[PDB]
Amino acid sequence: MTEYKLVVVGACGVGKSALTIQLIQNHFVDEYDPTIEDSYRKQVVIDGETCLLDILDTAGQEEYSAMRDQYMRTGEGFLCVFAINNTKSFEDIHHYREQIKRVKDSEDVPMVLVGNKCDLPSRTVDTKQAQDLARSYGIPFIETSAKTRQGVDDAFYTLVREIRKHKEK
Ligand SMILES: Nc1nc2c(ncn2[C@@H]2O[C@H](COP(=O)(O)OP(=O)(O)O)[C@@H](O)[C@H]2O)c(=O)[nH]1
Ligand SMILES: [Mg+2]
Repeated sequence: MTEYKLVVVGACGVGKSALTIQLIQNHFVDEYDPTIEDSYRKQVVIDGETCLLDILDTAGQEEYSAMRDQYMRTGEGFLCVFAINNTKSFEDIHHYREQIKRVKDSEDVPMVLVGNKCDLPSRTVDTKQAQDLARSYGIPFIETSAKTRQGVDDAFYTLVREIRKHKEK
């Protein structure tokens, strides 16, 4: 019955939908419309706690900006995703970090930084660069592949653990 409201954000094409569908349905989707924004739910056990994950797979601009503000305010934790072969997507993390803090009007928002597509040979963002950014934010960094499932549970479960740490204070 404890529910965690998770929000997946990041530039178009980084694997937000693929990561979410891998977590929920345990398969890799080759093709999922980049413009579809939807929420998914699943019951999981995390550190012995049976809980419900309610995950919003975001798709960018909204019909009205109030819709963006609404999901950022109600969201409890944010998975900030870039792709390791797309430097622009890594640079865009700065924008998402700032915008979420701005809407929530808080310095302390549970977040995890995710470098997806680590199964690919092409890499433009080395691990050190991403670790340096995560260190500056004081948040965890996890490399994932939605295709092989590497790191997928860890990314989402770590985010839940970050929410728990925020709530106990
Ligand atoms: N090789 C590989 N491809 C991926 C991975 N994650 C996503 N993709 C592919 O990257 C493209 C964009 O993924 P998508 O989930 O639609 O990204 P979104 O726009 O962030 O929702 C799709 O063609 C996916 O098949 C991954 O971890 N490895
Ligand atoms: Mg998508």
